[PDB]
Amino acid sequence: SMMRWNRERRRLQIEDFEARIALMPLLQAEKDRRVLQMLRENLEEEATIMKDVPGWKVGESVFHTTRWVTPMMGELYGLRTGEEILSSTYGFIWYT
Amino acid sequence: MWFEVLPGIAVMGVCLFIPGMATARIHRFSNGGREKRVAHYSYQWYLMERDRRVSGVNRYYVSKGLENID
Amino acid sequence: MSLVYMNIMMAFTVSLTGLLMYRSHLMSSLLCLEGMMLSLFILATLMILNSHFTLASMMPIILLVFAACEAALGLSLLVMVSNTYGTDYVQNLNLLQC
Amino acid sequence: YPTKETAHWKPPPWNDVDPPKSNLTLNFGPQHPAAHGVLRLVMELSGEMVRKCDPHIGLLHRGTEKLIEYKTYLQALPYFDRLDYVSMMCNEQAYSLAV
Amino acid sequence: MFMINVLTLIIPILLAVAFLTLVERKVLGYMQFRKGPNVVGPYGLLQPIADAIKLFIKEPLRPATSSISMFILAPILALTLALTMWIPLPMPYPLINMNLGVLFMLAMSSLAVYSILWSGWASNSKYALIGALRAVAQTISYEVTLAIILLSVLLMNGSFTLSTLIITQEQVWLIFPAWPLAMMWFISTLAETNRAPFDLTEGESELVSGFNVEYAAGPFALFFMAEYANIIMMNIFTTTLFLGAFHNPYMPELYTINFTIKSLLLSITFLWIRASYPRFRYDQLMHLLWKNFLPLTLALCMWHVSLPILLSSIPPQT
Amino acid sequence: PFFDVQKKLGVDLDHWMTIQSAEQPHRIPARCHAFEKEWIECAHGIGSIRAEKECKIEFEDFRECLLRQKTMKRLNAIKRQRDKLIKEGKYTPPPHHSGQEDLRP
Amino acid sequence: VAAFLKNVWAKEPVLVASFAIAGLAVILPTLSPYTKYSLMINRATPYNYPVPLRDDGNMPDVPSHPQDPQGPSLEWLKRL
Amino acid sequence: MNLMITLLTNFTLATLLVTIAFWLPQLNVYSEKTSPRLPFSMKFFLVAITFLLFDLEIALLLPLPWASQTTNLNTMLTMALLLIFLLAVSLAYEWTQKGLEWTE
Amino acid sequence: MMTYIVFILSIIFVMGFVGFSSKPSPIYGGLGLIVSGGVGCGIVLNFGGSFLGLMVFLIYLGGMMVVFGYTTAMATEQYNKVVLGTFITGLLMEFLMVYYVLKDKEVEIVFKFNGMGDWVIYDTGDSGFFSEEAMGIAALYSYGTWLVIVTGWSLLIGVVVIMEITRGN
Amino acid sequence: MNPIILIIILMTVMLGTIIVMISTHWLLIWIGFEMNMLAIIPIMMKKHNPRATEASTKYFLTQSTASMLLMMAIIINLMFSGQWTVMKLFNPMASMLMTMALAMKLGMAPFHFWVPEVTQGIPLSSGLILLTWQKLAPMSVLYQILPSINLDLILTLSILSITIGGWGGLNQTQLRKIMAYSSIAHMGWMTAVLLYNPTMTLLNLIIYIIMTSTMFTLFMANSTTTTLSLSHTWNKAPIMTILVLITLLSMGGLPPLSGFMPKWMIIQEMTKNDSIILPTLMAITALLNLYFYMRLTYSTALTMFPSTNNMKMKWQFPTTKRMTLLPTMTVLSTMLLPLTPILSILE
Ligand SMILES: CCCCCCCCCCCCCCCCCC(=O)OC[C@H](COP(=O)([O-])OCC[N+](C)(C)C)OC(=O)CCCCCCCCCCCCCCCCC
Ligand SMILES: CCCCCCCCCCCCCCCCCC(=O)OC[C@H](COP(=O)(O)OCCN)OC(=O)CCCCCCCCCCCCCCCCC
Ligand SMILES: CCCCCCCCCCCCCCCCCC(=O)OC[C@H](COP(=O)(O)OCCN)OC(=O)CCCCCCCCCCCCCCCCC
Ligand SMILES: CCCCCCCCCCCCCCCCCC(=O)OC[C@H](COP(=O)(O)OCCN)OC(=O)CCCCCCCCCCCCCCCCC
Ligand SMILES: CCCCCCCCCCCCCCCCCC(=O)OC[C@H](COP(=O)(O)OCCN)OC(=O)CCCCCCCCCCCCCCCCC
Repeated sequence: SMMRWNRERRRLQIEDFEARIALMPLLQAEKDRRVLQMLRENLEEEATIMKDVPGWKVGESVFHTTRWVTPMMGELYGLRTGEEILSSTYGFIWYT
Repeated sequence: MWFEVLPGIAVMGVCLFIPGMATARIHRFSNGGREKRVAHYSYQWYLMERDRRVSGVNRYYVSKGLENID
Repeated sequence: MSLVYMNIMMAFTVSLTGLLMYRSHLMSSLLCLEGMMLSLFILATLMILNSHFTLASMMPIILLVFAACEAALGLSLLVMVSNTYGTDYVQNLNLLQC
Repeated sequence: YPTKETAHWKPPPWNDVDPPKSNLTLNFGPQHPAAHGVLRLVMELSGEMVRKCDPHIGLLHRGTEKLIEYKTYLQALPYFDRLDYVSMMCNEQAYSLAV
Repeated sequence: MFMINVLTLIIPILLAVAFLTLVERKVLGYMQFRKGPNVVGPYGLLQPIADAIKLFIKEPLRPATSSISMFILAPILALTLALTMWIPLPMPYPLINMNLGVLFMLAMSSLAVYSILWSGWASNSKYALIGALRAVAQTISYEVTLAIILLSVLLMNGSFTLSTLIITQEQVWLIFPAWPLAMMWFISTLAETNRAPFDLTEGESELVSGFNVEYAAGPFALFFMAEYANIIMMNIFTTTLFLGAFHNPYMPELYTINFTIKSLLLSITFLWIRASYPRFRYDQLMHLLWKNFLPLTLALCMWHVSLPILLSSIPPQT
Repeated sequence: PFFDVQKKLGVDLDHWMTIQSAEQPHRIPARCHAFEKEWIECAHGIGSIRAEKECKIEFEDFRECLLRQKTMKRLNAIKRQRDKLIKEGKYTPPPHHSGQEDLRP
Repeated sequence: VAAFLKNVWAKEPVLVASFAIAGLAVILPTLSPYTKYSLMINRATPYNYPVPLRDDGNMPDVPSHPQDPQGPSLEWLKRL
Repeated sequence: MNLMITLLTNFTLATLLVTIAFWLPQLNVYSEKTSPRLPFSMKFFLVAITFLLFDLEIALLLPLPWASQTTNLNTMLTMALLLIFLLAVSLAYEWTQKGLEWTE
Repeated sequence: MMTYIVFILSIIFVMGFVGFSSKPSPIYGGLGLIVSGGVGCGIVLNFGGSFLGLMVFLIYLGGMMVVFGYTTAMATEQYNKVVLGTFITGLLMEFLMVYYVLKDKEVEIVFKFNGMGDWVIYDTGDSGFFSEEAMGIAALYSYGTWLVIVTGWSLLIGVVVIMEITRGN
Repeated sequence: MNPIILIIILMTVMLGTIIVMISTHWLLIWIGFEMNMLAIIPIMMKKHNPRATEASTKYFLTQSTASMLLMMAIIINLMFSGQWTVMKLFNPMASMLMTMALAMKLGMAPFHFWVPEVTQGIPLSSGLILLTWQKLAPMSVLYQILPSINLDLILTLSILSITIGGWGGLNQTQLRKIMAYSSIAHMGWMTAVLLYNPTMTLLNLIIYIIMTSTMFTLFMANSTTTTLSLSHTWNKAPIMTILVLITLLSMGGLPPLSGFMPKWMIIQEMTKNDSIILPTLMAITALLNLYFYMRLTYSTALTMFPSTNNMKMKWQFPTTKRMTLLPTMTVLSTMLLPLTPILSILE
């Protein structure tokens, strides 16, 4: 009974994983536009904040490479409110 | 005779029935008449937070179907 | 760097200086030694989860297993010392001055 | 070079074996006093094993067979019901057969 | 809204622990050709209330303690662990649905020996300390076969999630592939909670439970109710892990009634074991662990590793 | 005495856990996979003395990927100037930085 | 060898059952016909995204669509 | 978060019941009741250390339900049977040198 | 405040280490190391090391501190100025560290440390239908063959070693 | 101890040292040190007297402290480099911690304070293992981390080791304490030349292992643990007094003996790097080592201390002890100086 049922459960797991596979391009495009939206907002607010600071380059990347670095949590949610911060940064861990 | 033990076992069984039925009704109450979303893995949490973002009322259980698109 | 790394390092130095300053007992020394191991466990785990380096997730378990076998060996030495002298006091371990 | 401080030191043993420089004695009785309840046992445990068992008795000594001396044979019959108080008529029968 | 759910877990725990005393005394009555309580309430229903009010106004015993702080912390830790063992239990939906619920319960049951050890520390007796070390050694001994039988069972589950263990047992009860693990599990959980025939501190085979000696104990009611929370909890856990009921996601109370009836039968099976056997000698249950349960546990652990590979029945990860 | 038995016999005893860019289970990348790959492919074969001076830029990028000290310093500067401008009353946060804008997807 | 086996099954049945179960656990996956399918199910479980290849012009074994005939198939898993 | 609330609730209920069990029988002011190293066993320490080392071997054995999902099943099955075999060899050596004696 | 929860638990961790390192007795030292292991387990659990935190509670606090309290009961009698003085010294040094790093958002004890909470350094992605830490621990058997060989051999040797040296013959 | 269990435990000691030698990962280095300590503890407790329990407890405490500092250095290396390769360290604090940890595992001064106590507490065979075989794994790690070792730290440790190991044996009559202070001074000689030419470090390690193995094998073959019990060797087996004479004159660094070879090659490689004061102070401080060696040779071979009458019964019995490789180790520890350019095989 466990042989038949775990083979059927592996088939169901592969079905769920193929649903995940089929959905991942849309979610990846949404995630790309998500992080680029948040970084462009942070950049425009850096420009409108960091004017009184002498010798501040807005948008200066701290890496010598010009390669796209994955945005850090503080780079995206650093200027936002602490509710959204906690909901992004401990929401999965603290979920039940 | 032996059935005299049954009121105590019945009270103990009601006291064991209350937590499970209670948490089932509470999970149906706080989630729009449905099961609580089980997010054991980060993909399930990403889908759940995507639901929270697309519902507009900061609640993941507000399901939006074909009526939300044109 | 990260702020919690300062605290875990300072906890290691606290249990270091406690292990490096005996009061009376040998069990207190082994407790400070395993507190040092605990801070090593926490700090290694925070680095490895911080970097998403997958293969080293088995490293803190190996640290835990080897140093808890080390703790068992030290407790056995403490048992033999306390059976010899009656107490686990470190001032009874003084016959190697001559 | 013996100094002021390093003068109380002795040479070590030749075989490097030092002298070592006893077991538990329990005072023991039955847990719930219903069946026996009147027993004192002075144990000498060796961890788990029992080395010496010393039952201290006389806790229910009533002086029965001195009280028998001052009563007649019929009056001393009910003293035998209370010696082995779960074997009453057997002790009655033994005293009866003696008389 | 969640605090209401926490209270509707933890207060019926205390009520079921109160009436397990009544169920035990009545069932041990009728199994001994006599009755349990029927005078104090109608059919005995006021006996736990009378007994709890009797215990809660009883004087602290005779002595003082060696350590006041641990004398306070040992009932706190016993009750806290005995209440936190319920929160991942899928009944059919757990209170705290965590991914590692089995491992959480194994860890929080491993922590339960500190109440025994600290209550042995707090008493002024050097003999109560020896008895506490005997009880701690017994409990940590059977924790080994708890861990390994638990691992061997979860090799047929796929994860440490307790909620997956309802999905695992939809086609068959898991006692049918693993009844030797189930019987060694049931006796090992019996030996965890110091339950007869393994209750050596509560009865004889004991250096310290010996008619008029020292050792301040704590309040008896709190240790007792932590023990019976542990008993009902391990019977619910054994029910969930071997006798899994049918779950309908539209009518969950079918599962709740079903596993409740099975858990009541299993706690009555505890009551029916304790009214049937003499106690082991201390080294005899040490023998029963180390030379009997643990070699079979390692052998069946090898079998339940190698068996989903030889049958092509490895359960899914998620 | 680095008796390199693993290369003499051709066994993989501990080379796999050594770096973050190695073969991982289920193809999981680290958070600094690309930076470490760049620093390793820079410093490979040239020796440690030439790697201290000729791979300084890749190693500084990789250390700053690991510890994020320049990144957290820059975020400290931006957040401290932001709180100073809230203190002076010369700035107000936009509605996309207050939680009242109904996030993207 | 059968007198000693009956002797140890009479004296110590727990240890005989232990060594017998452990012996089956050791030797039996090398003799099972289904040990191959364990590997075949574990490697055919898609935990990651099937990152496609740039079509250079000569890859006849790689499909262009999931419903194409060529490519790896799981009819053996549906049937068994 | 809900777990931390639940842990704090369980700790609070436990502490409240401990406070009731210590202070409520101090209301009824009773009479003032004025009337008026440990022996070492090596076997207790050896059962504690045998527990500790077998628990470390269990700590090695715990990721087996996750290890069964691997693609390297020959190596995984070999090292799984090898760890349980080394736990059994530790138990056999604990047997034959009289380690499991008088607490068997 | 709640964004600083790993920092708060790490300060409780350092306070507990200053507590038992003052060494009032091995009994209360063991209790302090138990409380410290619990809050350091909370630190591990708040980065996503759920299995490793349960390894704290199950192995460290579950077996090893049990064996330490077991041996403390059995090789020590059942339970100062120097203890409390070194305790308040360590507490004042740690609170001065907290005050400095919260007033400057920057400190240098031995290295430089940020003063914001450690939520800033987390990743902004997902791991799919698996945990990365769980699969890396599952890799102990598939990828970590030699590590299992040396660890199991060291445990076997450790059993042999403790049975030799506690025998007394 | 059971001979099978003795053989398995000695293979575990050797296996831990080999795991430190061959592995490329820092966790396997730490595992090798843990395996080495865990298996060498019963060798020290072979006779089960309270001095061995005291010595094994002190050895456990020092090696455990060193192993925890070693894992802390490895953890700070993983911080500042994100990797585990056994090579140079990517942080001077991790370099300081690992240099302290390896100096504790060697017993170099000022962490020398366990070496004469633990060496006196345990037998001569276990002391031979402790003073020869246990020096292999930390010197392998120091050979592997030398691009990051602080020079001032390692030279301070080296000269403090040489001076304290010189003044330590001048007050001693127990042979195991003399060999332990000799060990402290010679490990100072080895680590003084580490950042200049580690081939000469390996040369000094091999020559010191041969000479110490010779002296402990002579002490086991005569069953002498004090100076005054070593004095009666001329009336029992007079060839042994000749062998301890030539080996102690070797270990003092006297030409034409091969114990002059290591320190002469160390001076030869330190004067190349424009260090003149430091090998001068090292060579002048080696006269203290040679002084208590000459004290032993006066007590043993160059004069005849009075014996007792029960020696006449021991005249009637041969040495049945397995004097394993003692002529080989004797010839290698004295007459190897004409073969001095054989040091290139260690390059
Ligand atoms: C989970 C739901 C319930 C499950 C069932 C549990 C409820 C029933 C409980 C009954 C009352 C128990 C009260 C407490 C009893 C405590 C004593 C006790 O349990 O002692 C255990 C006894 C102890 O043995 P013993 O003490 O009787 O024997 C003497 C022992 N020597 C010789 C060493 C002195 O037995 C065991 O330990 C057995 C454990 C389970 C074994 C399972 C074996 C399965 C079959 C394997 C294969 C066999 C065929 C051969 C090979 C084939 C190969 C293909
Ligand atoms: C999850 C479910 C949990 C359920 C737990 C409880 C299970 C049992 C349910 C109730 C069973 C019946 C209880 C009967 C109680 C005894 C009543 C009684 O006999 O009282 C008599 C007593 C004296 O009366 P008197 O007036 O003097 O008589 C002279 C007559 N000529 O009069 C008095 O003493 C005064 C009146 C006392 C009334 C007490 C009633 C019972 C209280 C028990 C507590 C729990 C009740 C349930 C709570 C949950 C539901 C609300
Ligand atoms: C003497 C002192 C007092 C003694 C009495 C009180 C203490 C003893 C009783 C309480 C024991 C507490 C145990 C708490 C940790 C349990 C492990 C755990 O948190 O597991 C649940 C979960 C992991 O499951 P998973 O599903 O993978 O993660 C969520 C992702 N969806 O992970 C999570 O959900 C993580 C949630 C956030 C992290 C919370 C961690 C707990 C808080 C810090 C420690 C507090 C207790 C300290 C002392 C403990 C005893 C030593
Ligand atoms: C190769 C397969 C895998 C093997 C490794 C995995 C084993 C898994 C189970 C773990 C067992 C751990 C403990 C083993 C200890 C063995 C030594 C032992 O117990 O010897 C003593 C015993 C006699 O017991 P005694 O000393 O009298 O104790 C008093 C109890 N009444 O002596 C005996 O009773 C004799 C015990 C040995 C004989 C048992 C034979 C069973 C044969 C079954 C059929 C063949 C199975 C296939 C494997 C080949 C076995 C040779
Ligand atoms: C860069 C370098 C890399 C590495 C290169 C290789 C390094 C080799 C290092 C060798 C270290 C030797 C360690 C000590 C010996 C090990 C075996 C052992 O334990 O021997 C002692 C043994 C105990 O027997 P027992 O009966 O207890 O003796 C007391 C009397 N009843 O038996 C005895 O007591 C017997 C008495 C004589 C024992 C003599 C042993 C001599 C061993 C060393 C030989 C010389 C070193 C090898 C050549 C140079 C290599 C550098």
